[PDB]
Formats: sequence, C-alpha cells, structure tokens
Amino acid sequence: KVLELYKPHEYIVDLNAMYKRRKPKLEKRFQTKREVEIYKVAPKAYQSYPIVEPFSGKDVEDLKSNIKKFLDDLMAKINEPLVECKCCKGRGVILN
Amino acid sequence: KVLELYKPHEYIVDLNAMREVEIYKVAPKAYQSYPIVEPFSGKDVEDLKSNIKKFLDDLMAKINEPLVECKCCKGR
Amino acid sequence: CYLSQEESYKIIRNHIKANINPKFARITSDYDFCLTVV
Amino acid sequence: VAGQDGSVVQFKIKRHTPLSKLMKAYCERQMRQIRFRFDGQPTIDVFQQQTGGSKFSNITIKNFRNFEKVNINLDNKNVIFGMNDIGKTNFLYALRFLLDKEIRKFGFNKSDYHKHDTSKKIEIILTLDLSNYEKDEDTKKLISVVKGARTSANADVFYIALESKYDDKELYGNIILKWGSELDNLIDIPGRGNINALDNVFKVIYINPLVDLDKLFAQNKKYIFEESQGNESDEGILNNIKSLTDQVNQQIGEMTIIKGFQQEITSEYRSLKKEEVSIELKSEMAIKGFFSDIIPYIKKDGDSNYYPGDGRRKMLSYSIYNYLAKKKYEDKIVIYLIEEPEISLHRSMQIALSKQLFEQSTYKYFFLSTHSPELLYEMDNTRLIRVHSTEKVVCSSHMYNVEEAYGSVKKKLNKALSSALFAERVLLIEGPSEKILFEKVLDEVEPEYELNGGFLLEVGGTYFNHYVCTLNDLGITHIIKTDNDLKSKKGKKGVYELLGLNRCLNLLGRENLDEITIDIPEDIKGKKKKERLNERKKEIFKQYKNEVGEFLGERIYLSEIDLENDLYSAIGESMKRIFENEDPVHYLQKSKLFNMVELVNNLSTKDCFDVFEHEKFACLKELVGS
Amino acid sequence: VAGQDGSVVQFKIKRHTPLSKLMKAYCERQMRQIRFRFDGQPTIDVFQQQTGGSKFSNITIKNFRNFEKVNINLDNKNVIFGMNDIGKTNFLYALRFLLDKEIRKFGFNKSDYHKHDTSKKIEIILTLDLSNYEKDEDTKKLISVVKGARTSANADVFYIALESKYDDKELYGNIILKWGSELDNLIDIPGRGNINALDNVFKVIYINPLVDLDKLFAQNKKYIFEESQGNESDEGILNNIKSLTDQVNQQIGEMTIIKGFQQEITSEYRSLKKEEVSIELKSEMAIKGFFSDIIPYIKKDGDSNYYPGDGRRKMLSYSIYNYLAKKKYEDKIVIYLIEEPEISLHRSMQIALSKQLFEQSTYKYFFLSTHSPELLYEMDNTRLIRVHSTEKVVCSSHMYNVEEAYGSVKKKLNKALSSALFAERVLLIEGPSEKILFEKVLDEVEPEYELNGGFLLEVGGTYFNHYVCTLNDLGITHIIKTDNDLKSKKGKKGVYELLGLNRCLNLLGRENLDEITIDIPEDIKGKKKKERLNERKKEIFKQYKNEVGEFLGERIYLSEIDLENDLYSAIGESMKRIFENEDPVHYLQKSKLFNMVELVNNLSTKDCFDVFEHEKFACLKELVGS
Amino acid sequence: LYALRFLLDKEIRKFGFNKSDYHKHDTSKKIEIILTLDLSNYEKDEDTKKLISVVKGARTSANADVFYIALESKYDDKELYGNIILKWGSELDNLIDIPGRGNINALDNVFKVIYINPLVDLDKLFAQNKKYIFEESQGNESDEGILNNIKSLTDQVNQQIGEMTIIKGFQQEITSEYRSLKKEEVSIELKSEMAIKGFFSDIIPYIKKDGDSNYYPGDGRRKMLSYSIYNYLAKKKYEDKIVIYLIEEPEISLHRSMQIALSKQLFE
Repeated sequence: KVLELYKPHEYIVDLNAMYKRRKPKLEKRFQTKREVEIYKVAPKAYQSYPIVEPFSGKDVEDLKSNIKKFLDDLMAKINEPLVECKCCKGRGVILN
Repeated sequence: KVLELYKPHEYIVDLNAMREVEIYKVAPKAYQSYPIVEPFSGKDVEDLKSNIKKFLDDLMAKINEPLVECKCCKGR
Repeated sequence: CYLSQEESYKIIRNHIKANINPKFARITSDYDFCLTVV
Repeated sequence: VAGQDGSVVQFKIKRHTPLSKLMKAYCERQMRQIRFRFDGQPTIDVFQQQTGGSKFSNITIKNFRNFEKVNINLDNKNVIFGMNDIGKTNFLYALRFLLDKEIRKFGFNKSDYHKHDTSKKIEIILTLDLSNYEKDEDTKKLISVVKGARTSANADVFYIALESKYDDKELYGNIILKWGSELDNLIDIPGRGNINALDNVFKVIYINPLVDLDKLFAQNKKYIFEESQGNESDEGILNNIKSLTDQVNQQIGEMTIIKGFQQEITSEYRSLKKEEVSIELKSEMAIKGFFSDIIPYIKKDGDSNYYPGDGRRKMLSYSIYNYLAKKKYEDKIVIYLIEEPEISLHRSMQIALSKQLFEQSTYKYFFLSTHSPELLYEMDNTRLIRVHSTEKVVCSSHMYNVEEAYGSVKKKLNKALSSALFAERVLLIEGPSEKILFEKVLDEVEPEYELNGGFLLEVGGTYFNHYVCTLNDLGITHIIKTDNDLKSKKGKKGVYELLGLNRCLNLLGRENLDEITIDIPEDIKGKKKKERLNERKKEIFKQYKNEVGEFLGERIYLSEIDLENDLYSAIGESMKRIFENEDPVHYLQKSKLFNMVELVNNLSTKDCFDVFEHEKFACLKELVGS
Repeated sequence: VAGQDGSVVQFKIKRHTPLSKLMKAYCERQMRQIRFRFDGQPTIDVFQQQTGGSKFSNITIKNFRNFEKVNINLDNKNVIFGMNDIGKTNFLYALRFLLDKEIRKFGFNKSDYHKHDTSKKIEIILTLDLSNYEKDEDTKKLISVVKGARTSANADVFYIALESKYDDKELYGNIILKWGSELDNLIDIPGRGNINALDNVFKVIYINPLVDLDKLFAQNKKYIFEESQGNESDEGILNNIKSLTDQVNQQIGEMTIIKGFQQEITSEYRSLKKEEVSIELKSEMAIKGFFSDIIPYIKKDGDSNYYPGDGRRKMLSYSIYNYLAKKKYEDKIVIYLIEEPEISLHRSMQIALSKQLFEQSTYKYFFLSTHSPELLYEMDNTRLIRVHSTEKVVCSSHMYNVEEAYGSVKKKLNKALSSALFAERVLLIEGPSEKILFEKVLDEVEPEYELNGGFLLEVGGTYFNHYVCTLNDLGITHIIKTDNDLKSKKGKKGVYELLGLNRCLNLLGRENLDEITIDIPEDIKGKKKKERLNERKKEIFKQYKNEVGEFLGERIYLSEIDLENDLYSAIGESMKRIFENEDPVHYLQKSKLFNMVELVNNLSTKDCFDVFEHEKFACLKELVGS
Repeated sequence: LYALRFLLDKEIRKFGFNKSDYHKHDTSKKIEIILTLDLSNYEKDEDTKKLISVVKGARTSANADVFYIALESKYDDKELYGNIILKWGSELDNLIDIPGRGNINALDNVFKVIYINPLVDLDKLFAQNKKYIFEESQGNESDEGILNNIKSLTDQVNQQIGEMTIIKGFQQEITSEYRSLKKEEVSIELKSEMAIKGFFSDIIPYIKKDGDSNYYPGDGRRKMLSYSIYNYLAKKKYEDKIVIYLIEEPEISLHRSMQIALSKQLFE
C-alpha cells in the first residue's frame, strides 16, 4: 500500500551499517512515500506467504459471483486511497 | 510507546470476526546512535537520592502516560 | 471450528506481552519460535 | 566473393589486374557503402554498411601459438568446436589477451610465439561494426570511450589491435594495444598505470565448469546489497541485528568453561612474555557482522533443513550469472567466455544451459567452446566456428540461422544436426529403413566408421538446403543419398511433382522443375499403378541424365527408382532367397521398417560386401573415405 | 523373486511365515545348490550355483556418506550413471576404500559417516562368486591368497567386508578388513605392517579423466624394459650408449665458455667459503643415463620432426594402459575405475573408448562412471547401475545384454537406447513421422520437456521387449504409443498377423496371437482394400478390449487404427482445411514424412493444445509428467 | 627427525619407504631403526606404567629393565614398495610384531608425537583443539541455559535477515531464475553461516590489548600465543600417553627475545 506524507520524512542512514568494524559514516535521505504491506498470497507453500484458497460455488454462476465479489472487495481495499493524518503527524491513516 | 491499540482482549474478538513511535533511548557508553546517559551528580547522598528519584518519576510518568485520542484519523 | 497451532501460540504471546505485571513477572525469551516468562 | 547474407557470387580472377573492376561488377549486380575485405584485410567478404548485424565482424590472429595466420568471422553469439583442442583453447586465450586485463598484464612468454620463433611479431586484430550507432546502446558505449580515435570517413568500422615484439635483451614480450578506424595507422589506447581506456568499456567474464558456488557468491554479494536502496525498516533491522550479534558475543564471554579457558590461556601468555594483554574467545561472525558469512542455501519446499546436492549447486551458479547479467554491468559490454560447460554436467542440464544461451537474451555476447552436441540443441542465430583436425589450425566459420519455414521442425532438425557437426563425413539419408540397412552393411564392412569421422544423418520431409549449407560452410564433407520420388499435389489428379529430383536441383541452386502429369486408367490400381509410376521414374531419370551427372560431381547420389530397387540390383538372388517371395522389392516396400529388419537379420557378410562394392551404393565408399 | 537370468517370478507373501515354503515352491518351479539373498543378505535375488557369471555378485554400502543402506548387484563390467553426481562419486570411493590400499590408509573422517553420525558403523561388503573355480584363473588367484578363511559348505560364495567404528576419543575412524565364506563370522584379513593379504590379489587402477602422459609413462617405463629379456647384442648397445653419453659430458667440459664459467664460479665459491671443492657443468642425462629422460614421441609418418596435438596424447595414454593391461599384472585381479572419461574428449574418441571397454577383452573388470551417451554406443554384456535423482540415493541395477536376434540391429539399437538412459520418462514411438508431430506438439505445449527428463525414443521393426526390460529395470518410466498393425505373412495370400497387438502382448508376457485371414475381392484394391483392413482393425480392437484395458494400466497406448486416424479424431476439421483435400487421413498416409511436415507447419497453437488434451494422445501427458 | 617420525608417528609411517629412503638408493639393504628404552624406574615413573600396560606379554622378567622398539623394512622390487614392520620386545635378538587392527597398532595408543613447525597458523591450531577444550570441561545448569539462550539469539539473527527487503527481494528474484533454469520445487534462502552451524563453528581467540576496546586478529603476537596453546594442551590434553615434541627450527622468523623466552619454556 502506497501512502504519502505531507512533510517529507527526514532521516539518517549508514551505508557502512552492514559491517561492524569500520567507522560509521552518516548520509541523509528524504522519504515522502511510506509503504505498508497489505496483501501477500502464494499458490502453494512458499516462505511465510499464506496459501490462497480455492474458490468454491454451489453453482457455476454462483461460483462466478463468489469470484467476482471476492475480487471486487479485495481490489477495493487496495485501490481506495489512504493518507496520514496531520492531527497526529502519522500515527493513523485517513481518507484524503 | 505502544499506541497501536488499547490492550485488554481485542485479538480474540478480531479472530472471531473472520507507525512506530520512539519515546526513550539510552546507553551507558557510545553505541550506534543511542544518546549518552548522564551520570548522576549529588552533593549529598540523600540529596543525590532525591535528585535521581525525581528524575525517575518525571521520565517514567512520560513513559507510562496514556495514548492520545487522535481525533481526526483515530484508530485507522 | 479448531484453531491453528501457530495461531494458538500467537494470541497467548500477544496477551502475555500485553498485561503482565513487571512487579511479579518478567519475560526473558520473546521470540516467534519460543516464549519464556519467568 | 561471399555476401554478408550468405549469398555467394563467382567471378573470374586475372593476373596483374586491379580489383576495382570486380568491385564495380559486384555493386552493379547488387559502392561507397559496401566494403571489401579479404582474410580480415581491406573468397572476399563484403560489408553492407547499415544492416542488422553483430558488433563483432571478424578476428585475425597472427603468429600466436598455433595460429600462423587465421582470420575468423564472428557474431554476437559464437560457438567454437572441433577436434583440435589446443586450437580451441588458444583461440579463447587470444580473446582474453586482447580484452581481459588480468590475462594481458602478464605479457607474452617465448612459448606464446608461433613455433617459438620470437623474431615474428604477434598480432591479434578484432574488427568491429558501428553502423547501427543509434539502434545499439553498446555501440554508444564503445564510441564514448574511443572519442577522437575514429574518422568520419570510416565511422562504420573500428579496429582493436594487439601487437607484441619479443625483447631478447629482457626475455619479455610486451603487449601494446592500439585502436582506430583506419587499419594502416592505429594510435595506442590511452591509459594510466595498470588500466587503459579499453578496460572501461569491455568486461570479460570467464565461466569455467569447475567454479565454487560460495566463491562465486563471495565476490558478488558486495555489489548485490549495496546497489539496492535501504529504507527505514531495513536500517532498523540492520541495527537490531548488530545488537543481537553483540549480545551473542557477550553471552559467549559469560560461560564458565569459556571464561575459565581464556583466563588460563591469558596467564600462560603472560608467563611467556610480560605483556599487558588478554585473550578472549569471540565468535568471528559477531565481530565482523552477519554480512561476512552470509551464503545462499538450497531449501527444498516443505523442508525446514538447510542444505549446503552437487548438481543443484552447479545449476544455481548459473542463476547468479543470469541475475548479475541483468543488472550488474549496465555501463560496459560484457563478453562471456564459456569453456566446456558440459564437464560433469548431466545431459538434461546441458539442454537447459543451451536454452539459456540461445533462446534467452541474458548472454548477448559470448564465445562458447564445447565438445557435447547437447549444448547445441537450441542453437539459433549463432556463428559456428569449426577448428579442423589438422595441426595447421584451419578455422571454418558459418553463420547459423533457422528460417521461418523450418521453424516448426526446428527442434527435431537441431537435434539431428548437432551431432553431425562433430564429424568429418556426413551421409544424408531419408529415414530409419536406410539407416537400418546402412548400419548393418557398415558394421560388416567398416565397423569403426564412426571412429574415423563418419556419421549417418537422417533427414525427412525437408530439403537438404539447411543441412548442406551448414556442413559445406564448416568444411564437413556431405554425401546425399536420395531416391527419385513423385509426389501428388493435393486436390489435383494425375499430376505429380519430381520431389526427389527437385531437392537435388535445389541443392545445385537451380529452380524447381515443373510438375508433370501421369495418365493412368482408373482400373489400374495397386501393383499395376506402382509399376507404371516406376516406368515414368525410369524415363525421367534417363531424360535428365545430364543433371544426374552433375549430382555425382557434387556427391549427390540419386536412385533411379528408390533404395529398394538399387538394393535388389546389388543383391538379387540373396534378397529373393531370404524373402521367399516372387517379387522381393514389392514385399520389402510393404512394411519398410519391419521387412528391412528381417532382411538385415538374414544378410550374410558376403552380401554386405556386395552392397558395399556395388556402383549404386557408392555413397558408402564416400562416407568411409576410401 | 528375481532370477539370475532375468526371469521374475511373483509369489504371494503372508505375515509371520517362514521363507522355506517360498524357497521350496521356487525350486519346484525351476534346493541345496541355490542360494537366496535379500538386499545383499542371505524381490529376492537367487543363486544359480556354477555358471559363467561374474565373480562380483553384489556390493552393500551402509552408513557411508550418502548411502544409508544400499545394495547394488554387480558384474565384471559395470557402468554407473545418473543425475546424483555425489552418489556416483561416493560409490567409486566406497570401492577404493575397500580395495585400494592408498585410499584405505587414510582412515575415515567424521564427514565419511552418514549424516555425520559417528555413532553408526560404516559397512562396505563385497560378495564374490567362486563357483567357476576350475575354468577361471582369477578365481584361483583369490582362493590362493585366502587359504583357510573359506569353508567347504560355502565354497561357492565369499565375502570381503570393510568395517569402521569412529573413535570419539582419538577423532579417528579405523578401517578393519574382514573376509570369509560365512557372513555371520568373518576373520580379519592377515597382514604385516602397511600391507595385508588382500593387497596381493587386488590391483585397482584409477584412470582419472585428465592425466599427464609423460607422468604415466615415467612410472611404467621402469617395468617395461626390465621385464623384457636382454640379449648380448642389446648389452653391447647399452654399453656403447654409456660411452657416448660420457663423451658428451667430456666434450662439454672442453668448451672455453663452459670452462671459463666453472673456473670462476669455483673461485667465487672458494671466496665464499674456504672449502676444497670444484664446480662442474654436466648434462643431467649424461650423468643419470639415457634411461632417465626417455619419453615417447608421436612421430607422424613422412615427417622427420618429433612432437611431444593434445587429443592424440589422451588417446595414446590409453594405449599404454592397453599395453600394460596385456602383460603387466598377470598375478593379480585388476579393477579399473574409469571416472568421467568423456571430459575434454571428442565424441569420436568417446566411441573409440567405448569399443575398447566393451568389444575388447583388455579391461576384464571395470567400473565406469559417465555422463555421455557416446561412451555407451558399444555397450554389451555389462551391468548398468542408475543412481536416482532423489537425495536418498536409490540405485537401480540391470544386467544389459543384446540377444542374438538383435545382433544385426545392435549398432542402431544401442545408439538410440544410450541417450534414453539419461532420462526420467521415455516415450517409445515408431518412426520419424511420430517424432515430427510430437516434437511440434510438445514444443508448443511443453517446450522444456527435455529439460525435465522427457525423451522421445523411436523404435522400428523390433519388439519393445529389449527397450522396456532395460528401462523398467533401471527405474525409468516408459510410455509406449503404437498402432494396431496387420502384417501379411511372406508367401501367403489373404492372411495377416496382428503385429501391432502382438508387440504389446509380448510386453505383458503373453504369447503371440495367431494370424487371421482376410478375404478380399481381387477387384477391391487401393483405397477400398485399405478401408476393408481398417474395418477389421476396428473389429479386432473392439474384440480385445480387455487386453487394451490391460495395456493402459502398463502405460501402453495402442491406437485403434493408426496415429493418423487418432490425429483426425482430434484436429480433423483443422486437418481438412490445411490440406484442402477430400480425405486428410488418406493424403497424410501417402507420403508420411513430407505430408506430416506440411501439416506440422500449418498447425496452430490451439490445434497443438487440442492434440495434447485429447484422450487418444494421453501418452503426451504421461511423458510430460502432469 | 624423520627417523623418529617413521618409528613413532602413525601419519608418517603409513606412507611406507620409497626407493630414495634407502641408503645410497641401495634397496638391497634393510632399513633398521631401533629405539632402546629404560623401564628400571617403573615404580616411580608414571609414563613407564603407560608403556608397560600396552606392551603386556612382550617383556621378559629377566630383562624387565630394557625394552626395544624396532622398525624394519625390506624393499619389494616386485611392487616398488617398502613395507614398514614394527617389532618390540625386551630381547633384541627376537622381537615380536606390534599387534594392531587395521591402520592402528598398539604402539599408537601409548606414543603421541606432536610436530611443531615454525610456520603454524594460529587459527588453524585452535581449529582442531577447540573441540577437545570445551567438551572435556564440565557444563553446569547455568552454562546449559546460556547455550540455549545463544541458540535462540542466532536463530533470531537468521530470522531478522530474512525480514530485510533487499534480502527478501534478491532471494525471491534468484528463486525465479533458478525455477526458470529447471522446473524443480526449490527455494533459495540467504542465511548466515554461523547462525546455521552455531557459535561454536567460528569461535576464535582474539588477542585484546588491555584497556583497548578494539579486537585484533602483530605477527609475533600470534607466534607466542600459539605456543601458549601448546603449553595449555600439554597440561591436560594427553594424560594417557607419552607425548614427544619434535620442534624443528623454532627460531625461524622469531625475534631473539622470543627465542630466549622459548628456551626458558623448554628447559626451565
């Protein structure tokens, strides 16, 4: 899920952080887009991905409706936009 | 601070249905980006105890003080 | 309706981490694969 | 003169005559755009200016080890094979000396000169094509480095030359690199210290079959994780891991047995020398960080264990190469020198590697040296270089392509042709019935024909043009044994096309003969129909006797009727006796596969020699090489 | 129950039941002489007392590296192949540890134990057959060394066991060799110092894939000359050479530049140290003798130059092995462990090596580990051991023989079968027309079927018995797609034999059906005759539907009429439009090779999927593995 | 020194004698190496008891004070091999073969030869001995808890590595490349080697200067510390065998001050 911040986020990182012995050197970056994971799925047992479930229907058209409805709400919860709240500088999200 | 949700007995009801905040860092000696702890100084042993005592309370009252209602964006 | 083994473990850890009393109990190992409270 | 697209034109050569007239004649048949080159110096190859072709045109090797003077045409993908193993290895080394900094820095020994004659100078010249400047990004990579070494007149061509003259005083051969658009005058490649301008544009990756996987992951793990960006979550995890490893070292120091040892060994050291030091037992990873010892692990799905399967590790080592090829070097031209990949590789994995090399776009430029036909199962749009068995080191080059007509039979065609490339004499037969008979006859006559270089390649339903053109260009002797066939056009009655004659004519370059009509009565059926067709076949064979004579010169042996009738002429009484039939030829044709096996089983050694020595089966003598 | 000759007998098994009744039943079907063993411990293999069989019966490996518990049958000539490269290498090492003194002297590390579990005991037991004592000289070699370790009751069998238990105190695994006729009690092999009695009888020659020729000639040149007799004339020549080399050294000392250097370098040495010595420059060969540096030179006839090529060095290095094999070890049993000979070997040389291994008698006993089908082109009377792709390391063994019936087609049969051995699923088809269609259909549907282990093996004119028996014994899945065929008997009219049905019945073990008669009018010919036969084929297919049902269980797919008719049942409408002929089936059968190619060219992706999904072409699904 | 190794060291002896090992390359002569031992002070010397226990009946009460360990070798011109046969006994005229099974014999149980060469890598030296040093020591409940705690920490390290986006991205991408190469149900993971094998696999000694936070792998610092490990093992590694040290040219690349320090260790 792609959500943005009004004020760009200021933070400092180390490109020497992967190694311990050498002295750390600081470098600034400015991130305005925050990404949160909302849907992961696998056809089979792979890593920690949840295995997708087979669509079931009492009738072929009933199965079609189940597939159609499931896709609509799943897609809707992804397409609909979310932005942070300035009232709490990013503690919670809100519709823009 | 754990402001994600109010604590008692919600994970169960969510199962039946079917941003991180940094508030205090400290380190005895320089390590990563942790701030250096200040060594307590007191003229008298009882004076020092009172000095560090009041330092613990206001710091930890900040730690244990509850979350903010967050009117606009609330829980989500 | 039988709950999953891993899901069963997760809720206990989440609640134990939630409302234990540091006066009387402490958590030593707090990991996804194991949990010990002393 | 040989065209760029495989066209061949024959011209008369005259002594004390300028080549301008021949150039004008060739241009009129097809001047500033075209360039004429002979053996790598400006058969005569042509350069058709702005065409869709490889950057690499050809390479010339002079006085380098085996190569007295060798000019080899090139392409993006090149496969080198042949019996001369030293020739193949030295060819790859000549490329490394020209383009690889690590090999070049060692200079040339006395042995690196031809016949150890240090008086002669070593020359390795690579010719490049820059005509497709705007279409190709790799051309822009080369042009940017080259800068002013080019000339606007020769903006399409470019040369990279390596020269070396031995220094008898110093016992050293110095390699000097030159480049430029004009071959007569080439300026030295500029450079500072150990590196030169050429090392910035060209990257040579030498893949050897014996490569340790963890060694391969060791060098590249640095780039793979610094190139990618790091967000806030990764930085927090990175710092968290450092804390975890620090705690591991702290917990190690808290053990009684470890604390006891390091205290004792410290006292032992202090007694040895009065120095104010202490000894601590700390984990090496926890000191260097997790990055120092991270390695890939093959994890079977559904299995929790981590495994350090040899074949699994061998194949995945190529996956790292594939992964790096996508994103490691976007600023340089990468040339892969893959030498004998089939070594200790299962044949199923050899086919998998073949698909990667030719079907995929991962390895844009490579030179592949192979001994196994399986690596050529998917070959297409590649240049085949064959090193002849002679010690003189002759190299024959062919640009291999599969036309759109052969696209449906490409898989079957490539599998058969790949084995024929590793042969000296190839006999082209039609089906298994010919193969069954010829294998039996050769077994009794020349049982080790395969050892000497013979090969029985069977082709069916396709013209011989694809096979012959490839074999002829590579210097492999090709013999065609076909039979005179009449094929009936669909939807048209009583009209046949000389399919057997047309295939041989197409090999000669002549046009296909028109279809002829044969009038038969409706009552005439079965054997009567067949013998009527045989009569027409005999008449047609006699009518075109001049063309048949031409075929014999081109090692094309056309049967008057078919193989069975030729076989009957060679051994009539024997075939009639074992077939116990009035007409053995008709019986043999009823079930070709089973009856030929029965005939072959009952054949004697004398009959096999009769077939071998017969005039009709002269192809067998040609295949054997007698 | 598995017989020694390949015959298999099935017996029902109960629970809590002695094996004596089963042994008695088998003896009655075919008791003291026969011996029953299961997985190398006394399907169960049998013993056929005194035969001409190999001395080597089987080998058992327990807890050694990969091999948790593996029993492999053996023969004089053994070929081991498979995807599991580690399993193949470790199998050869297990033989070296048992029989090679040099490998055995190093003991077992912790890694040599299965799963690194040192608590388990490594066991490597080799079972030998001594029944043919009077006719085999190598048996006499073994029993002469063994002496009293045998028993008269078990005079036919013998065991050589390797045992090792790890010593956690010493971090060492000691190898203890035992032998004897009774497996329950084996005595330690007697020995003094480093050698034991077993090292006197067994000689293991490990032919590594890459060897230095001059290295190989260096050690053996000592024996080669001393063993031969030296007459007086040779003695005079030997003394004359010594005089010549002495004169060479004397002449070197007479040179001014040599005398000048050695005089002053003596002064330099004397100034360094007041020692009364002199420094002389002598040729090393003239001091050691001509024998010290004598080496073979490959001299091409008609050329006076002497040369140290490379492939010829590999080939000639084998002839040294050939020469030594004839006349070096006449007093011991020589076992050759040839590992991956095809490495850097031309395919023509691989066939030459194949002929040496199997056709010749040079290598009586050997274990060959190979990845190349070319080394199996001449395979015969050999034991094939296949290591399965699974990590568990299963080994399937088959004793490969070619019958006298197949002797005439042995060369063609072996070439086709050798590639199929390196496959998981093999589909047996008749000719190239089936191959052309299936290759096109698979290319559109499952293009990488060859990568996954699929293989299209074409067999024609022969029964499937030879191919299936080999593939089934090796654990390779075999699928057969044949067609119901009627073959007319020679010399008889109107009578046909169910050749298509008989081949499938022969696979099931059933006897061939009798020939049937067909009455047709003389006027009925051509198309009318063909459709009449097709009607009978349909009737026969319906009549034997029970047998056809049995075939489907054994992955045998018999066409009702032929492949063309099955093809019409799937894409008939598509066949009609592309052919534009009235009868697509009849037209396709007129010229099978050319018409199939034309049809395959015009086939679309949808038609290929229609053929793949059709019920008649279920063999394609089986070959793919879906 | 080699003659001593051939007699007492199993590793050197197992290779046999070449043609060059014979005097003047004359293989007709028999190589003979005899070591004479004294067992008179049996009642006081514990190492004498170690030898007597292994020897068992090879001794004679008449010659209970003297013992011989002999090595004989006659070249086999047929096999181009010189077999080493070890004999022992109290009487020199007749010595019985040293009993043994497989590769080891009774002599290898009593005698341990430690060959110290000047070029010895310290981390190499610590590699084999670290196994013994920690298994022999007694492990209490508190140490057992620390073992389990460390194993949890290393497991969390591997788990945290998999949570990195750049690590997750790569192993997902290369898994697809491997799957494209061949259709095998296989996943690729990037795990720390130490965390898989445990902290014990890669633990090494770090020479830390006093008052210094840094950890350092000086060369002479290592050479001296390598000897102290030999000293530490000498105290407690082999209490059941006679240990003979073959120290060859210790002064190579050793400062003269360290040479005197080594001299004090050897003699004082």
